[PDB]
Amino acid sequence: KWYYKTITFLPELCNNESLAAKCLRVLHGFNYQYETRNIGVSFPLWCDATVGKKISFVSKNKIELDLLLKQHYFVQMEQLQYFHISNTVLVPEDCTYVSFRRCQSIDKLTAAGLARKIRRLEKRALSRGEQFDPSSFAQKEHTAIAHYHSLGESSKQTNRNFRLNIRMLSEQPREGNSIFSSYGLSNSENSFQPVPL
Amino acid sequence: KLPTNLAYERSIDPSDVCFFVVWPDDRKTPLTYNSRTLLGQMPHQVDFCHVPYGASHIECSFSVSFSSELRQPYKCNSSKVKQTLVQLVELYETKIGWTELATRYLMNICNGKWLWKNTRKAYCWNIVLTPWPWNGEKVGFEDIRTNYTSRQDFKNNKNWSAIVEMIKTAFSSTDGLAIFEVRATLHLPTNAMVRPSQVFTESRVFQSTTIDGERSPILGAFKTGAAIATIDDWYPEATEPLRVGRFGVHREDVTCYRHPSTGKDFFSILQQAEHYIEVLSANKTPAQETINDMHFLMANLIKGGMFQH
Amino acid sequence: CTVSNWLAGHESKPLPNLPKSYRWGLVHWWMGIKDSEFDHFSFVQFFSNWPRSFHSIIEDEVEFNLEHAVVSTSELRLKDLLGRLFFGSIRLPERNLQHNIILGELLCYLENRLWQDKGLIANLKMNALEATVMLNCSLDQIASMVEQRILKPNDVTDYLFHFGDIFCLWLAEFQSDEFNRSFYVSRW
Amino acid sequence: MFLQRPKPYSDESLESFFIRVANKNGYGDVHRFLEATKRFLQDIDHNGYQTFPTDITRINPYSAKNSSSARTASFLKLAQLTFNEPPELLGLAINRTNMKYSPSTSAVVRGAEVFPRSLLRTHSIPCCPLCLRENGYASYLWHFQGYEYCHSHNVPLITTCSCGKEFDYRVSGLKGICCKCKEPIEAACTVSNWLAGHESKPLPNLPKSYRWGLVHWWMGIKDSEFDHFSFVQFFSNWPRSFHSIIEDEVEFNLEHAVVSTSELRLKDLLGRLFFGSIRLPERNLQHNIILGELLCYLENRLWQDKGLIANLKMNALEATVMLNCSLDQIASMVEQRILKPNDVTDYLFHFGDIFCLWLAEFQSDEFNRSFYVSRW
Repeated sequence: KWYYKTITFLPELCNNESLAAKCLRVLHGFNYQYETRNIGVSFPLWCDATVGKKISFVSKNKIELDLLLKQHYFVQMEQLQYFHISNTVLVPEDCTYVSFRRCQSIDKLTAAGLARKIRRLEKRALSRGEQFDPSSFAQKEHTAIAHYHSLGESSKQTNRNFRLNIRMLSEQPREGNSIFSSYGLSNSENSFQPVPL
Repeated sequence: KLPTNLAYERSIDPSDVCFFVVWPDDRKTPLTYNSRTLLGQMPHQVDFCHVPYGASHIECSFSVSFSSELRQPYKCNSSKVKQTLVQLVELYETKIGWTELATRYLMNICNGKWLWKNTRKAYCWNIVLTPWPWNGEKVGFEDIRTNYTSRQDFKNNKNWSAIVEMIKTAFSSTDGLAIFEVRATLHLPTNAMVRPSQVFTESRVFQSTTIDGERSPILGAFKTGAAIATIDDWYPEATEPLRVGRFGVHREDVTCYRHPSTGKDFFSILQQAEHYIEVLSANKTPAQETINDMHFLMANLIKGGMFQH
Repeated sequence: CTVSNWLAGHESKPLPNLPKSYRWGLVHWWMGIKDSEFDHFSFVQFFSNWPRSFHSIIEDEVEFNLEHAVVSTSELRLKDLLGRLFFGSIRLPERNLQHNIILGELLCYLENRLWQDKGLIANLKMNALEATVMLNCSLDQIASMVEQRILKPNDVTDYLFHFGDIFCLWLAEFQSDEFNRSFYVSRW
Repeated sequence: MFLQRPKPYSDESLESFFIRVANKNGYGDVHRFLEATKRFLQDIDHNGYQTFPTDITRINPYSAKNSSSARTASFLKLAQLTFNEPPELLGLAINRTNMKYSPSTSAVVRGAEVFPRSLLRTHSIPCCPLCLRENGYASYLWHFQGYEYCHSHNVPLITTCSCGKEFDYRVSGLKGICCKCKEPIEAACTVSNWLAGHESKPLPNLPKSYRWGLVHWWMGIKDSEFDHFSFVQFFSNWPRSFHSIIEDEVEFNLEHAVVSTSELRLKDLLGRLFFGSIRLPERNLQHNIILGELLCYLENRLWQDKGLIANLKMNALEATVMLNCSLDQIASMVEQRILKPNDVTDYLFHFGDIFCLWLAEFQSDEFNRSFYVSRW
């Protein structure tokens, strides 16, 4: 019983992931006021490349939206015609209920990943047994990884530079009143919410 | 000049390099890599090869052998050019001896030039030679970043005159031969990456061979011989060495030095060999465009290749 | 009246002097940046505390057009890092670095911060026409720079070069007796 | 790599600068210093470290032909990265330029100085023991032709070595000791004071570019030998000697006449006098007195002798040498008829039309008609 709007990206000269990622960065700029964890990001296009020309944030009850959409970011940006924040339209109920999860297995396939994992695996050999030689944890010598898209953000107070990943499952519309964790995805795992097209 | 048939065969011929990993339990195992297959939604490999956790060091191994195949062409259509070429090499080794080319190849073996971009981000590497025929224990070159820097610094070693003299006997004596086995120890940092060779495809798939069931990357057979022949520092207004081709090709910055307009390529120099046996039968030789062309010609017959029309 | 003895050559006044062959170019610069008439009070207040209160403006510009960059943090051509305060201050009309300190202080700033922040200011992907505005060149001169490989690429108006290479190459083969680094070793 | 800065001089080369840095850090030579700084340069991921040499005789950025950009980036890196406090390293650069003299000799910038390229010495260089023991440095002035010894003490050198070889200050170093004997080693004073700011000669104060343009122009055109009373003779009898020799040349070119009267060519009259004055290098007329004298001698005698100088047959060639333009700009200016055309190598104009066009349209910021009127 609530609705979506399309912040459209139309300068017709832009890369799409690198604008969408800093849109999500200033989404994480919101919701430090206190943990009002009620926003879904909902990338409405998803090809086998090119994270879409849109972004479609959701809110709950029409007024928290424009606390989110006045996020100190478009006020000095929208003097000219580059983006388009769509004006608060009640939802047409002909869409599809899809998912957006950060999956943390694109990130832990790298050789740095199992380096961290094996050095953790006898960081906590403190359930004292016989220590292994690490000469046998040879990596997955052939691997077929699926489709993914990567968004280049950084840590919230430290200079730690990760990225974050997005997939497009489809699953089970009706579930709860839709809280999440902090910046916008649906990998909460206490309530894994689909947020629609 | 330049008959229907003319071809030389190469003197230096190296082999594949092999990479192994040493553990603190005092053994060694081959190095393996992994692809990752990039799928779409509902193909190109990407290979990565990193040093495994908790290792000690990398050991690389190959073997090079110097021979005497430059003294006579493998093919020749006419008994007029072969006479010129055999006395060209004989007057070259009578007048201006084999020591410059021999030192300039043995430097590239002894410092790890054949570790192509694998000694960036590296603590110390140590090269050990086992020569043949030889009597004694092995010839060690230790910590080449902070102990071996220049041609004067190599000559202050115990086993250097013998190594350059057996290379000189190999290039000089007919039916002569020298054989070096090389292995080099690299102490790379923790989870450092490894750069082997890459297959020709028109991304980033490695060249590999099977060592007792495990696949391993190699870093080339033809690549590693293009690193012992980076000795070309005689082109006009020179600053930086080259692979000894015929047309002075610098690879990355596309352009070729020694274009045939300048006359400093192999064919314009080769077609003036009666001038070189003219000058080398005199009693003084200038080191600016006569010694620096005999060096190029003798470095370019050791490479080989067919010199036809 | 301070502008009135700024156009006559009265060398007893606290506003930092220049030769008056280029005060009209300074007037044209002040009318081009502010996009209005030639003001006097803000003109004197702008040059009141040299060099405190314009270097803040040039740095806030190069940070302002990077907080809202269109494409990304890389693959970005040099305007929307220095577009308006860079293209409108270089030729005023002759570039003798003894008089146009407006060019010179921003170019000293773009000399001493090339290799900060993992080389942000270095690899600005740019075209070949910029040399005819930067490197005192013509297009065939740049073609003789490209095919003889003093100036290595990566079409005339196509983006094929980087800023750090084209302006260090300025300190090798295009430096004149007018456009010269030697004036700026005692200012900063 | 942290280093220790030497004292910055305004009379300093770059080879002696690296000898200073090598010999206060503790290097026995500069070859190991150059090896160490090349190792530090590949230590910091520089994209041009391959061409940085190991020998000191061609450390300069004009010796290289292909990576002068990486050369000066290496000098920026050594200036900004490896000293405890950055000395005057970038100002002592010794480069090439865009600029060029007349007729066909290109120019080089050393700090602010603009020298030509051809008479730049590419051989061994002498020095003086007093400025090498008391001072310690080695000036850049020692390899400019026409300079022999120092500013104050004024001793004759040992230029060639004393057996038959040649002593050099960058082969054995700055210790002044040869390898055979193991001991340490008024117009002449006028050129050494000339190069000291002690200007005691009736040739007055002067900037650098036009100074070196005139000295190199005389030494390149006239092809004379080396003597100090010779170049005090050329420049202490103004305006007698140059006026006398141009009157002798104009009598020689008006007595010997191969071409006809209606087809008098300008180069056959003043080839050794008219060419090498205008682009030497730039458009200054304060102490560029050769353009003042030549333009005054042309200005007072336009239509003298029934109009001889103003009416000269021109093949429209030297105009593109002297109008500061190109041939396509010449075609675009002729097709809009800014001057009367009465092809490049074909005869189309005269000297008076090009002279009036220069007086009218193609004047630069300083190079004009009203800055040499009161100099006669």
